[PDB]
Amino acid sequence: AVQQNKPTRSKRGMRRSHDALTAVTSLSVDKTSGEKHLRHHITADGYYRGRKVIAK
Amino acid sequence: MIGLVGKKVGMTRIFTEDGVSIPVTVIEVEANRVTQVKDLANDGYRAIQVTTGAKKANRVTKPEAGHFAKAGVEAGRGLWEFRLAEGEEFTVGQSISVELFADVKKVDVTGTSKGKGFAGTVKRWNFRTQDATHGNSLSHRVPGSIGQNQTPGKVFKGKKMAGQMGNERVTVQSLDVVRVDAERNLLLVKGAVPGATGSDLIVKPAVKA
Amino acid sequence: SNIIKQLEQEQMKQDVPSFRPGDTVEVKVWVVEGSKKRLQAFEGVVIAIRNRGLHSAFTVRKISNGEGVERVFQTHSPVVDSISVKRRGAVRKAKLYYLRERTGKAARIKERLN
Amino acid sequence: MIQEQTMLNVADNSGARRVMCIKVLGGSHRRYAGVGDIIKITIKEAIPRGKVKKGDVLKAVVVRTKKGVRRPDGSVIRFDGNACVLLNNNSEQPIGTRIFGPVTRELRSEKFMKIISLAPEV
Amino acid sequence: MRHRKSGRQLNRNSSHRQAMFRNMAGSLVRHEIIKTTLPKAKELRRVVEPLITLAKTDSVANRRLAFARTRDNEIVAKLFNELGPRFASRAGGYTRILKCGFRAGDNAPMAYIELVDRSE
Amino acid sequence: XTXPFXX
RNA sequence: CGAUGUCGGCUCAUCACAUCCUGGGGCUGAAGUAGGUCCCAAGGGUAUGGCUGUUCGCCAUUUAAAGUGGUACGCGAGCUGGGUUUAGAACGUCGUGAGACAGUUCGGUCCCUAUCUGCCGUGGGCGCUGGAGAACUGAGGGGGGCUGCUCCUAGUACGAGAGGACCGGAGUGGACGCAUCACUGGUGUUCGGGUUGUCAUGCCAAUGGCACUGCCCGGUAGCUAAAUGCGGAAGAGAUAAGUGCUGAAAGCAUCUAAGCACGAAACUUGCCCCGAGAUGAGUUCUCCCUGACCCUUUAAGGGUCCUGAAGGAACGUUGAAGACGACGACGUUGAUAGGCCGGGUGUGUAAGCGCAGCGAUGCGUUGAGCUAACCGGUACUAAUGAACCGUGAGGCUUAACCU
RNA sequence: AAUUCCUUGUCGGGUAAGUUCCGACCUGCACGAAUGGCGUAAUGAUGGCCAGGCUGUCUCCACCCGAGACUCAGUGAAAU
RNA sequence: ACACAGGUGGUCAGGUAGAGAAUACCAAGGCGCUUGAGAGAACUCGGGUGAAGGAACUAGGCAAAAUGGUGCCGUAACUUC
RNA sequence: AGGACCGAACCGACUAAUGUUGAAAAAUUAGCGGAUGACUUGUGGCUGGGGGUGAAAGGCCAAUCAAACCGGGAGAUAGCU
Ligand SMILES: [Mg+2]
Ligand SMILES: [Mg+2]
Ligand SMILES: [Mg+2]
Ligand SMILES: [Mg+2]
Ligand SMILES: [Mg+2]
Ligand SMILES: [Mg+2]
Ligand SMILES: [Mg+2]
Ligand SMILES: [Mg+2]
Ligand SMILES: [Mg+2]
Ligand SMILES: [Mg+2]
Ligand SMILES: [Mg+2]
Ligand SMILES: [Mg+2]
Ligand SMILES: [Mg+2]
Ligand SMILES: [Mg+2]
Ligand SMILES: [Mg+2]
Ligand SMILES: [Mg+2]
Ligand SMILES: [Mg+2]
Ligand SMILES: [Mg+2]
Ligand SMILES: [Mg+2]
Ligand SMILES: [Mg+2]
Ligand SMILES: [Mg+2]
Ligand SMILES: [Mg+2]
Ligand SMILES: [Mg+2]
Ligand SMILES: [Mg+2]
Ligand SMILES: [Mg+2]
Ligand SMILES: [Mg+2]
Ligand SMILES: [Mg+2]
Ligand SMILES: [Mg+2]
Ligand SMILES: [Mg+2]
Ligand SMILES: [Mg+2]
Ligand SMILES: [Mg+2]
Ligand SMILES: [Mg+2]
Ligand SMILES: [Mg+2]
Ligand SMILES: [Mg+2]
Ligand SMILES: [Mg+2]
Ligand SMILES: [Mg+2]
Ligand SMILES: [Mg+2]
Ligand SMILES: [Mg+2]
Ligand SMILES: [Mg+2]
Ligand SMILES: [Mg+2]
Ligand SMILES: [Mg+2]
Ligand SMILES: [Mg+2]
Ligand SMILES: [Mg+2]
Ligand SMILES: [Mg+2]
Ligand SMILES: [Mg+2]
Ligand SMILES: [Mg+2]
Ligand SMILES: [Mg+2]
Ligand SMILES: [Mg+2]
Ligand SMILES: [Mg+2]
Ligand SMILES: [Mg+2]
Ligand SMILES: [Mg+2]
Ligand SMILES: [Mg+2]
Repeated sequence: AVQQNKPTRSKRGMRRSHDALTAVTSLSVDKTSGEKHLRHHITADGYYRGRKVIAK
Repeated sequence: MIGLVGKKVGMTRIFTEDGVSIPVTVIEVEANRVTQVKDLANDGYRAIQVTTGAKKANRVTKPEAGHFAKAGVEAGRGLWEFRLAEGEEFTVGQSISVELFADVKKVDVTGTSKGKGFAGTVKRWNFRTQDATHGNSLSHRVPGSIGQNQTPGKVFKGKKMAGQMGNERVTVQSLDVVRVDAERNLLLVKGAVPGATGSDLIVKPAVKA
Repeated sequence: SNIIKQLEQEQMKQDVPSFRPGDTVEVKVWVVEGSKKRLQAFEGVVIAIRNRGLHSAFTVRKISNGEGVERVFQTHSPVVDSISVKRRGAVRKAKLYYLRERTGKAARIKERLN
Repeated sequence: MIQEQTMLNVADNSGARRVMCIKVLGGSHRRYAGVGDIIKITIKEAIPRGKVKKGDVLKAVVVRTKKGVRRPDGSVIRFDGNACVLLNNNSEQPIGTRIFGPVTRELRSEKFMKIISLAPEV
Repeated sequence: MRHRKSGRQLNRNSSHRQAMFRNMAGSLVRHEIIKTTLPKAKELRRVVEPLITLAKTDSVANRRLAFARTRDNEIVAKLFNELGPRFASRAGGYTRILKCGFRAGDNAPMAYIELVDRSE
Repeated sequence: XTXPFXX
């Protein structure tokens, strides 16, 4: 099954009406190191909720 | 008359003196509490609205809490209405126990049927299956043809097709009330009722004779 | 479920004697013979026990006039007046479904005795 | 749970030995006979000087099945094989005169009282 | 269709799962902390904790069993000798997960899973 | 050329 | 004719009614039972097999009935490919022959990832005039609508007798539909056990890997039908054919012209589901927001500063919710998930040790050991205050109250 | 009848029922003797027919283990 | 045409089990096949199990299921023996 | 002894499903026939286009064949589109 007419550029546009990404708004900052990090995730230097977890 | 809101506990059985096993659904019916009356003057129809159970205060909202507060009953897991019937009369804050049913004899029991997800034609509509064998190519559970030819030249609305099945409102009519025990918040009705254990049920006295 | 336990065990028998698959039991069952209620005996080998509280049940197999008759009792039905152990059987297996494929002589199971 | 093509043993001195069910009477599209229902059979095997010969086509009540019978309390009576008792077409009612093997009380059925009155067990 | 079913299938067949988690409970135990996808990490807790639990009672049976699962004596040595008596008095939750972002090469949700004291 | 398309 | 593929089958259907069954009715050469014929009626229902490619037909056996038609002789981007069916081959028949048959026979490639319409599901957006959370009313829409048999009445009415009812009531079935997992069962590659071959963990003992889960015996939770519960209705309204009352036109007669009584599974209701995007955007209850400044073509104007509630949503733990979204639960003032404790359940007496035996193996400790998704508990682990979105009292007109 | 139009010929057998099968008849539309006639043990991925076992072929479908389908990331077509 | 599930002659032949160069498991040796991560819908593909029934399927038992070894005993018509 | 039997290699290609913008311009999987013979295979040679070769299908002669491919006559001719 293939199209009988070439869809319109407008239609392409409408089909993509919903693929905008959503930026996060959910970063937080570790109280004890001040690195940004997703909520509920650890930081790059391995801090989580202030205590230094991990250590690598 | 009015009906109560309960919870589906599970099924078991009551063995009877003369060796019958009655299969029963065990429905919890905590006191229903009237959260609002409605009348002609104010609403254009008479009915009680009721709550039951309890709700984590943190998860009660400002609006909800307002509305509850007014009737002076504590929050409950939800609200449900029952159409009053010329004669029936209640007052805000009134408490209704399962003993409402200490007779009736049969009840209609509404719940939300277990959710099967995206059902295909066979399961959802009892569509009878094509050959497993004898040449059939990729077409065993598939739904067959869905129309005629140019005439319609379309598919008719209401066509039995595959889609969500389950997880919708279902009433089951005229089940024998088996037991009513308010001290224990029990309603035993004979037979299985809609919805998985745990979910809400609406028991109204059966409408059919 | 805590309620349902309450409902179920207040309906359970507190005297079901002991028996295990292999044992030969005689179940005495109430029945209406025409115009008469009356106890009636069913005796055979316990080939299976379904252990579930009020819903507990057992399948008793017996060879009546030439072929098998299995009947699954519901241990707590009033219909079941009494259960009795005529002979303690020695097997190892919870479900004795294989005795079906055995006739007369192969069917026999060692006595437990102990 | 007998249906078309199902083979059954005979439970009487009718002379029939193996009958095949060619019809489940009692309802349009009705698919199974059991408990104590009335099927229509042909005869695939009969003894040499019986009251029915092979090839004969009449009816028969079913009196024993592997699927068995439930009871008001939940329990089940199962049988190792499927058995019926021949009846004659324009009368139902049993051709044989003796009955073999156990039968179940479901046969209380007025017209099958004979069958219970004969017949060893239950 | 899943209703009330436990157990993640990790796009694997039964044996393979079993293999892998055997190979991974051992890892976690040895190193006391490892990094893995968040899904696996969460399953791992189901395999690895009851080994610990088992180990809180030293007997021959229990070691052999802990060898049946795991099949590595170094590891069944550590449970029992170190780990069991470490968690002697704590009722489960021997393990802990720390979500830690996203795998470059495929964007898989990663996490650390660790014994609750490490020190190592 | 051999009956149905295209046997 | 720069391609509109086909008989039958399978699957799925949808209309017509010249109606097969069920319902109502007139006549009958209708005693009853059972028929015949016509009128009304399309709500629902309306067979499996033997043979043949068949449709059909015949035959067997059911059934209340096995309706007749339309829909590209409905339905091949849905399947099938037996019929038809190119190329191989053969018989008969024709032809000197190549060959041919609208004769027969054996064999013989069925592609297409769905843009649009349509359809089934499920979301995102905005709107409904300040914003919000709920519970609703119910315009509209959809579903459903079948029927056997037995018993009573009554062996009565009727009938010479055989036989055998109407009206009404009571049961219990067939087929169909929905729900459910309590029971009976299926499955249960996540539970337990037995066992073959081989490799390994040094060996023994004990285990593990691989061989379809190696092959098997069982089986929890869940899912599920064959399992067990419930349904079709009664009632009401207006009618069809039809039966009539009163009654003229037409001194009589006349169901009709005025007026009045009845009358069916059809219709409108009553039952179940959806349902205010019902833009004609409805009702009710509750909740939240009470700063100023500048500019322009000065108007429902544009901007800035401060503000940022109700609520939404986010993140995490998740669910008998689920393709994804969505919906529901829970986030320490906590049982949401995992673990952990106890119980249950399943399997069916582990290991080790001891005793017996030459040994295989038995017995004791022992209904042992192990035991998933189960029940009852338990903060051990993970569910961090926060962020974002949404604002800051809400147009004009008239009316009614009101100062 | 690989041959028979009429034709599912007729009769018999098998089946509850058999336009096929087998045995028969002869009215051979339109068999026939190396364009070989009729038989024929064995052989056959050869055509037709019956039966035992066997079974999810089917009544009528359920559950389960896996690869796709679905979701996230990377790459990235097609016919029209 | 491709780092293509195709095609391509000869030589070598370990252990256990086995008749075997079949087959299963191994040794030496060589590999996990150049997108992965999750989900656990329909439907498709490829497998396992299935109550009662048992060819009722269908043009047709198509496809499945079933049979399956060794040694003894023992095997009908018919036959060119 | 045997164009002998069963069965791997090897040769083949009866059934089905898959695939059908394939992993593949004919295959994959499960089943299947031959398998000391008119067997099967490597290397090289010979036969050439109205010609070859053919246990005969109009088969095969470089993804083709009721007359190969290449270049030429050549802008064959086309009352057709
Ligand atoms: Mg669900
Ligand atoms: Mg079918
Ligand atoms: Mg195909
Ligand atoms: Mg297929
Ligand atoms: Mg769970
Ligand atoms: Mg994947
Ligand atoms: Mg065109
Ligand atoms: Mg076209
Ligand atoms: Mg009409
Ligand atoms: Mg006429
Ligand atoms: Mg057509
Ligand atoms: Mg096609
Ligand atoms: Mg043909
Ligand atoms: Mg498609
Ligand atoms: Mg189960
Ligand atoms: Mg050993
Ligand atoms: Mg291995
Ligand atoms: Mg394996
Ligand atoms: Mg008059
Ligand atoms: Mg509603
Ligand atoms: Mg436990
Ligand atoms: Mg719990
Ligand atoms: Mg302001
Ligand atoms: Mg003949
Ligand atoms: Mg037949
Ligand atoms: Mg000739
Ligand atoms: Mg001559
Ligand atoms: Mg010849
Ligand atoms: Mg040959
Ligand atoms: Mg799957
Ligand atoms: Mg992608
Ligand atoms: Mg590669
Ligand atoms: Mg290659
Ligand atoms: Mg090999
Ligand atoms: Mg890899
Ligand atoms: Mg199987
Ligand atoms: Mg079965
Ligand atoms: Mg069986
Ligand atoms: Mg059989
Ligand atoms: Mg048929
Ligand atoms: Mg047939
Ligand atoms: Mg086959
Ligand atoms: Mg097979
Ligand atoms: Mg040979
Ligand atoms: Mg092959
Ligand atoms: Mg061979
Ligand atoms: Mg050569
Ligand atoms: Mg070629
Ligand atoms: Mg030429
Ligand atoms: Mg040329
Ligand atoms: Mg020239
Ligand atoms: Mg030219």
